Amino acid sequence: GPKGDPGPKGDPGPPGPPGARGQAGVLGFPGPPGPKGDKGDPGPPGGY
Amino acid sequence: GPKGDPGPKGDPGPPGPPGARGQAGVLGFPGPPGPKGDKGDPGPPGGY
Amino acid sequence: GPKGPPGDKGPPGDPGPPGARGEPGNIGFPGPPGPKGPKGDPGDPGGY
Repeated sequence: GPKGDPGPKGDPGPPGPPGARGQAGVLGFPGPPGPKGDKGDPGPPGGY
Repeated sequence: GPKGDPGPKGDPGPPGPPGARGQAGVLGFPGPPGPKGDKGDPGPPGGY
Repeated sequence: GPKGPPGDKGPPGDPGPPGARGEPGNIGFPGPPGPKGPKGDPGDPGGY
């Protein structure tokens, strides 16, 4: 008799696992500087 | 004569590789403006 | 008649595909406040 037919093709392999999460974005820049403080108090009265 | 039996199934395909890592995240937004400065120093005596 | 020989083992299965790319990282934290503002101007001299 003749040789048999080849068997079926093998099962496919599964997808690889999902990749790792990307690294967190970096912290943002500082805000702008605060406003200047209040003017100081007047000095004490002087003589003349 | 009778034909030979069909061959067995092939070997399975390999699993795929893990995915790439995600891209790094976007940089954060700027912070708020800073706090107000301290009050100034007092002035000098009159006539200084 | 005599039975023929068995067929060949089948061809190998398809390789799995790469996993999905990971999700990109989160947006970064907002930045901190800006620096505290500068000290106020000195007061005026006292009066007479």
